[PDB]
Amino acid sequence: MGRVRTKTVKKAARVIIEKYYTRLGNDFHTNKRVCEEIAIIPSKKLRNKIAGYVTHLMKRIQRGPVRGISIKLQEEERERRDNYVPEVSALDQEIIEVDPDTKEMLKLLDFGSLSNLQVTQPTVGMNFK
Amino acid sequence: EWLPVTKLGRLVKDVKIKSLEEIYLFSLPIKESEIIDFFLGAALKDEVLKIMPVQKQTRAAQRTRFKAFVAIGDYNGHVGLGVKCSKEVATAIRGAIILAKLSIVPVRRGYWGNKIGKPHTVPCKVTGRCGSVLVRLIPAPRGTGIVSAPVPKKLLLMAGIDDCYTSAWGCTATLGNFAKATFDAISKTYSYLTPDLWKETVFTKSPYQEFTDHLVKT
Amino acid sequence: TKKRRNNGRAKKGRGHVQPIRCTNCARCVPKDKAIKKFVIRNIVEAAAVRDISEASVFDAYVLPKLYVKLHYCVSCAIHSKVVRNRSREARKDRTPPP
Amino acid sequence: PLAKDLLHPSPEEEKRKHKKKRLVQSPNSYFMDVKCPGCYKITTVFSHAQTVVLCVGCSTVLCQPTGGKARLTEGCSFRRKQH
Amino acid sequence: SGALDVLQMKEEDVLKFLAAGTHLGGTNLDFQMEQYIYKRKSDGIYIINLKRTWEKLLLAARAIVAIENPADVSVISSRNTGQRAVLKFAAATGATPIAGRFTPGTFTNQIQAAFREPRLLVVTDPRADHQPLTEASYVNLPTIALCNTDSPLRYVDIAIPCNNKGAHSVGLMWWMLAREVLRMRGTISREHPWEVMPDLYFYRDPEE
Amino acid sequence: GKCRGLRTARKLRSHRRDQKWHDKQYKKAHLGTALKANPFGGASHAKGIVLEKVGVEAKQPNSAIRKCVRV
Amino acid sequence: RAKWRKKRMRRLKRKRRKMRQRS
Amino acid sequence: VRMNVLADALKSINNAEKRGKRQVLIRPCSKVIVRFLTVMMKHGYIGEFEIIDDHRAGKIVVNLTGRLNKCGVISPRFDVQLKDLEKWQNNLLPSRQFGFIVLTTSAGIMDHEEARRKHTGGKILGFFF
Amino acid sequence: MQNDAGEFVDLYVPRKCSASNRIIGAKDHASIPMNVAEVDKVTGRFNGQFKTYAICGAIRRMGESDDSILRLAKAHGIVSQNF
RNA sequence: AGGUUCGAAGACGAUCAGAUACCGUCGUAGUUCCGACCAUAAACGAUGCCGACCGGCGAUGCGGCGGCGUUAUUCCCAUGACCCGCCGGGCAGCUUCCGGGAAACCAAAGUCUUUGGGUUCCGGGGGGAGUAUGGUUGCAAAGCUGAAACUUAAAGGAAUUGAC
RNA sequence: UCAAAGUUUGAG
Ligand SMILES: [Mg+2]
Ligand SMILES: [Mg+2]
Ligand SMILES: [Mg+2]
Ligand SMILES: [Mg+2]
Ligand SMILES: [Mg+2]
Ligand SMILES: [Mg+2]
Ligand SMILES: [Mg+2]
Repeated sequence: MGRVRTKTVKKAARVIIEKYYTRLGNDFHTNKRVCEEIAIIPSKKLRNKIAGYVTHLMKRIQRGPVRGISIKLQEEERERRDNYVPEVSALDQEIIEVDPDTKEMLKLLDFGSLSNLQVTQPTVGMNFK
Repeated sequence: EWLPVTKLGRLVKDVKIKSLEEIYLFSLPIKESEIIDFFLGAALKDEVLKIMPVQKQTRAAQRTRFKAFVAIGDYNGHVGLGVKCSKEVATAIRGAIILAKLSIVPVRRGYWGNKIGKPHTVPCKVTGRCGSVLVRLIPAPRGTGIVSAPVPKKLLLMAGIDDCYTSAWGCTATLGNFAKATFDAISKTYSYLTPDLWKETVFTKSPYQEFTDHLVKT
Repeated sequence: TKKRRNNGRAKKGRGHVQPIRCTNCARCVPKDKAIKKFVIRNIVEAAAVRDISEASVFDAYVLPKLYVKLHYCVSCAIHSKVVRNRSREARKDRTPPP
Repeated sequence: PLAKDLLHPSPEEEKRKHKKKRLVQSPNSYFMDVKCPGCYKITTVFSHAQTVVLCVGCSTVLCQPTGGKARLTEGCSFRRKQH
Repeated sequence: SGALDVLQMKEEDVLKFLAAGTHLGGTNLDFQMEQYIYKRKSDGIYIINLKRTWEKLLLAARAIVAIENPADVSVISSRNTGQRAVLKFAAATGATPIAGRFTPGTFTNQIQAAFREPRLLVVTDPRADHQPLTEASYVNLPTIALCNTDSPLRYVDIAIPCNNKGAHSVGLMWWMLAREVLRMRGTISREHPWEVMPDLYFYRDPEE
Repeated sequence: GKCRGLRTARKLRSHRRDQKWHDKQYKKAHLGTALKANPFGGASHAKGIVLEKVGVEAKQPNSAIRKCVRV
Repeated sequence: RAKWRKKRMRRLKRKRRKMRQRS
Repeated sequence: VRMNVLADALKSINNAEKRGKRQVLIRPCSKVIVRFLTVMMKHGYIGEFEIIDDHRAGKIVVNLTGRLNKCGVISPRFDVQLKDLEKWQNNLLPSRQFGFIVLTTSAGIMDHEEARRKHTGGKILGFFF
Repeated sequence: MQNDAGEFVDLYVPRKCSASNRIIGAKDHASIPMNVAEVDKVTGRFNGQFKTYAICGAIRRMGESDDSILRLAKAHGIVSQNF
């Protein structure tokens, strides 16, 4: 019931980690002193505060990603797992499932491939008022 | 120095587009105030129509602030109508002038009857209207001059509309509005589809296409 | 100016409707107008329900309910908070509250 | 939209227009040469009959009428085929 | 499109579409779209004429080809379906992407940082990827769109009747566009199929 | 709307003839009243006799006396 | 008000009716 | 009721031309309407319209062409007296350069200039430009 | 635009909607020139030249541009008859 | 004729500085039926009537047509209730750069300086005043018609920022 | 799940 950090903390801390994820750590007093080395801070308290939020952010990072940030190793991992390809789905093995109306479409477009037809479904009653 | 923030601007700076009629064809939005000043440098002239002081009531008196109306034109084809509302008048004005220069539009000026010489009047009777004010421009024969109220007269001269009968109704008093209307009138000269146009359009490449390999600056 | 197209009073194609005397003020009001709050409710209400069901003669027993169509005149609604005022946007949106 | 052949409308959407507003105001109705099971005589009803159509042999009744089309009695076959 | 002989259809592509269910549109047909449909079924789904679908798709292709510096084809998804697809597309093509959260006045605003001034947009759902589509008219932008039955074709200058809903069919539609520009200039033969998978363009529901 | 037709003249004319008597000025000229009511019987000036000098106290916001003459 | 001003007038007429009915 | 057929015909053809319609139907037709259109077709304002013989009253479908600022009517059909015809065309047409008042004369339904050539007065119908 | 001497006057000739003979004005920013590519015929593959339609703002915000373009295409043999 | 309830007026009890008011307890006329007057309401959608044209969507109400299924009755028939369309015509609704509008808003309040489909009623700053007067109707109450002298720079509408 | 709360220099 009091202490929220200002953006002058939260920016610095966000940026610092973006640039020194490596040297930074969960152990506070180590990375309290890191933040003195890598960043030119004017005051003691602000230094000390920045480092706090840094140690708050190091804790989050160790548990999935964060929205407003970019770790170099996470981006590489994301890149790998956003060019993933298995041996393909949109061939839909042998036998694609299909309607008569689609089959009528495909007759009109000159097609009769390996696709199987099925309807029963009587005009039901879609949604309810 | 000018550094063009736009694509079009950079083209214009490099002496790529020859006249602002190449822009007006393709109806590109001019966002740099220097483009217009490069094409219509000099000739283009500005006049403050009125400084109206408009003022919002605060808890501790009122934020009285200014609104400078400016028209601008090169007494040939082109005019704009700038309005900028700011604190100190100079700073209001200055912005309006720019806002006018960004606005400027061509006028299709025409002939009254016997078609000879160089165009002098408005082509067809057009109107521009605005917030109760309605302004009609009418083609008028040579000599007549502008038979009009002052504010329309002022722009209509600046456009390069030598001769024109006008009528008006609404609260013409509301200066800004009345200028705004007569401006939208002569903006709508080039919007009227006479039979004089009618020939199927050719289409040209466009500056952004024409200068494609240029824009990706090597 | 016109506040609601409606005119807060769901008439449309009539000319007149039976008036209803308000269950709070007594005030007369059109039926179509006037905020109507149906109420279903357990007679007993949630504290005393277990007191009663312990001191019942009947094994189990369902316990009955109490069905009330209160009508409210506008004032009376607005006062006892049956309905707030709303913004120009919100006013239009005639979904009941969830 | 913005382009409709008002001279070449398809019958799949004239059928679904009001008799009057079809480009050439047609009728919606028809005549139908009813049989009936008992008599060999072939009566000629109009879809919208509005009259209890009694046979030529005058044996039984054909068309009890209603709003739109006429109710044909039980075992009374019919054919439009004309025009 | 000129589906006259060469760049026509082929049994393998229709088999794709059918599998991905791009044909299987929506329940709420917008009047602008009526044009691109075989039928409503039972239930309540408008099935999209797929020849019809292609025909626009190729057009779009021919429209994107026309852009000389492909960069300033600017492509957008708002939704986490196109999101990756449209990134993939721009990569293979040479267009520019904007994945999610379009920043009001990237097409307007000189001053602002992200001021991109393209010559052609390609959106996913004009419904959703909408802000850009309105901006594509303060600055004079033609447009491509992956519309469903649901869609409004306000401002879209070349619609494509899709199932912009279904993640599968979306990627497929972006992959399809990708082929067809690439075929219409450079690094695809057409005799041999394309080395890229459609599956590379799909959005993944957090699976593994 | 208007009467607009061709053989309307009368209906149109007579209507405007009527509506002239809701134009405050017209009425002033064409009812008697005003002409009767002026002491200058429709004259630009009139002579008269000063039967006392009279202190006229001015209308509120502009406080003063005006100095008039009872003619 | 207006309603009440109307009332005023209608009562006030009602007197003027009554005084002139004396003559 | 349906009073001045011509009037409701023109109006629809203009209401089309505003909204961009390629062609447009008009629900009574007449010698007079037809005649009018032909004059407009003479001067390029509309396309080649065509008329549906119902066994009744009529129906025209006009191929428009987006060239028509406004086709309007004057009721009543005031008698113009050549003297006046200059005044009419001044305060009705948008210029001394295009527009056509179209007035019905002894000779026929025709623009003012065919009337001015022939030196024929006439009753006004409408106008277009 | 010409005067009696026959000499062209007027400072520019406006573009004009391919859907509506309507003039795409000095500041109709909603407008478009869509350039669209061809092929050789035998290969697919874009061959140099364009089919280049332009559409006025109005018709875009009417939502009728896509229908227009579709229709111009099949007037120039670009789109191959959806039926 | 009848008179339950309520309830102008009227009586008390409160409340308040006072309350001839609001709250409460009584209560006349009236409220109710029949037969006769009266002609007014914010009698309002404050939006004259007929006629055309100008975008979507979902709804609902009646009639009609078309359609695969359920329910069903009894074994089918014929059903009625559902279900999904289409057609006309209603009550509205949402929807948007149709287009308008001082606007709030209005698919009409649109198709208007690019002004004329037909036609009726009507307004001409605010007050005085719907008054005076004459006529007329009415048992009355009142209604319909309806001025002027004099006064006076605004009165007004819409929307904004504030203050409350 | 509603007691009482009226007024505001002519002196800019
Ligand atoms: Mg009523
Ligand atoms: Mg009481
Ligand atoms: Mg009574
Ligand atoms: Mg009244
Ligand atoms: Mg009006
Ligand atoms: Mg008028
Ligand atoms: Mg008055």
